[PDB]
Amino acid sequence: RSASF
Amino acid sequence: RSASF
Amino acid sequence: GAMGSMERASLIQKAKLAEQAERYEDMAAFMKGAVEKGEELSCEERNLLSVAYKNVVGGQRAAWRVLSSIEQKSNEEGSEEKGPEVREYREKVETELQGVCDTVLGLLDSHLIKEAGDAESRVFYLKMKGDYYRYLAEVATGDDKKRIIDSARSAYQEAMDISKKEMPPTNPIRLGLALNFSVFHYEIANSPEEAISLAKTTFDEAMADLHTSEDSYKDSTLIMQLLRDNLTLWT
Amino acid sequence: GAMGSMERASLIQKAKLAEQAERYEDMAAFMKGAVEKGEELSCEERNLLSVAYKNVVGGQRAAWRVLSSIEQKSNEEGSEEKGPEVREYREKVETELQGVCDTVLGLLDSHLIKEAGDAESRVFYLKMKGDYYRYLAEVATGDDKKRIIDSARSAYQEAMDISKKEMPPTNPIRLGLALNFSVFHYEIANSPEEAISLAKTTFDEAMADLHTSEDSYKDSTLIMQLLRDNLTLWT
Ligand SMILES: [Mg+2]
Ligand SMILES: [Mg+2]
Ligand SMILES: [Mg+2]
Ligand SMILES: [Mg+2]
Repeated sequence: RSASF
Repeated sequence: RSASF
Repeated sequence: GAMGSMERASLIQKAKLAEQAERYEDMAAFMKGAVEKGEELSCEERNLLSVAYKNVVGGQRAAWRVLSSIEQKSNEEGSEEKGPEVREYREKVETELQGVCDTVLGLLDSHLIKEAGDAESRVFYLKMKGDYYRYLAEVATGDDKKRIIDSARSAYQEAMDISKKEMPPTNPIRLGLALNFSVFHYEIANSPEEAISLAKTTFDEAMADLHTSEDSYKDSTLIMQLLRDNLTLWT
Repeated sequence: GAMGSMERASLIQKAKLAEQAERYEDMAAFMKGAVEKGEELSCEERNLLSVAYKNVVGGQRAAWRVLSSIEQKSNEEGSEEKGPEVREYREKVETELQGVCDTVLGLLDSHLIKEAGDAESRVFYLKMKGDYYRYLAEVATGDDKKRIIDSARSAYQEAMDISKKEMPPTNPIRLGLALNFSVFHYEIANSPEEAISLAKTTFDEAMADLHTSEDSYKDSTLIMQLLRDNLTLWT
């Protein structure tokens, strides 16, 4: 659920 | 651009 | 082929998982394996077959349109020449799309259509045949484009005759068939007046039949709104 | 392989078309062919490589999660047994995902990383190495899960050391690397406090450097907002 880039 | 189904 | 070793019920179960996972290539291969088991399909299995290939070919058609547009801009005055790469890649996607259409038409011809005796199965498969010849017609340019259009028209017309005799005007398969045949007239056969007449007539006749369940009411009116949407676009 | 006969510039041009067409499988194969030409990649070509495989593996990870969830529900008390089909199909997607990760790691090892001398290229590829070991770690369960996690951690740590020495705190590659290493700590290494400390420190140090163009300001603050978003999620 964490955002990566 | 016409809709089909 | 590769699905020959898997049970029919397992191919169906995995097709439903693939849909949940939005893995439509898997789904179509599973459903192609289930068809090649040789047994007729239930109504639910026909819908899974339809959903899988519609999504596969729908992505290919979207990509083809992006590439065909780039290609056409590349062929205008003042545009710098960029080599054969755009035409090559457009041709690559186009060939893949045609291969999926041929796969579907091949399943319908061997042997889904000839074993379909009920109206609901027979109209469903003939509509599919018309749809996938129509997808071929979208990208056809050579000496077969006329014959592809006529194969689409013939399959749609046969499905229409059966559906008017055998189904009520509100039946979702009958409605969806008339919608797509009207899209064929407008977008493929250069017959926008025939498209509009078909859409208006189909809508009015369904409207007069709605009074005959709330669940079926919702199913029919959903498709009638697509007819309405197109009429608003076309007029 | 299959791209051996095509010019490097043509593979790059077709990779850009495939992106426009949202054909990310094509894009990755084109970019894999361009890498295998043996020349180092420009900054723009590195970004195309990254976009292509991120989208390929991103779809596979999304499907794996849908299937793993169905599988876990299938293994609870009171759930009816449905046969091996869910585990089989989850394993099928999982193996495909691992194959893409191995393909990427293979490109990095042969020979992108050993030829990257500049900070921007070397940190970019080491971050990629960490990301794709992290995607392997998401689905690892056996006796190699510890070693996969440590390969991810090692690549991220090497990239961090270089980026702190060689880049300003606002550099997008440095920011994106720190974001993903913080996601590694939180989601993979069970170190949520290390994740939060890394995210807060990375954000504050970029904030103090923003005063040094409006275009680069927009690039950095975009990634800082992702750090902010995660901090809000995590605390
Ligand atoms: Mg088999
Ligand atoms: Mg008129
Ligand atoms: Mg080749
Ligand atoms: Mg604490």
